[PDB]
Amino acid sequence: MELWLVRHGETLWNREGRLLGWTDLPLTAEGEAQARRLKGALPSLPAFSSDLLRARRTAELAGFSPRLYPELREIHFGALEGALWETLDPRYKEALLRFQGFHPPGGESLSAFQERVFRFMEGLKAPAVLFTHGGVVRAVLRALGEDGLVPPGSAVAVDWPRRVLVRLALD
Repeated sequence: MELWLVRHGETLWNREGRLLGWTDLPLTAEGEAQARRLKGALPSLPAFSSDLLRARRTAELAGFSPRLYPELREIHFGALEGALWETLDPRYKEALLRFQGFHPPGGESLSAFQERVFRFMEGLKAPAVLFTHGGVVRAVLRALGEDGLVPPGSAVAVDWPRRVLVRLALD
């Protein structure tokens, strides 16, 4: 199934290097610029989006009117929301780098996050564009055996659950 995943435009915590999960930050001016550039660069397909502001706004500026699903939200970092990556306990750093065994207090475990994301994707019956988050795109790319890091406001098309089709980044 052809699915286009879009990482929302940048927020202040991208440059600041803070864990950004359910904290509902708005897009920066550049983030909105990134979203506008996606318009015309993404296929005209049904759209779905995380209900968090930064994702919804990216979808809007990109020219879509998505159906909202909390299932497309970034992982819930719990007590680690807003934590500087730099000062994160080594155990958490390793868990996030290896993408396994991560369960922050008051938040979601990586396994629960994956179950949520993959259950949502399995339910998609036709090609669509998904406005979502870095961790969601990462979960998908990693499951397809590739490095999951993509720039803010960029997209990746995949033939789910088989392979990555293309990565699209704009200057």
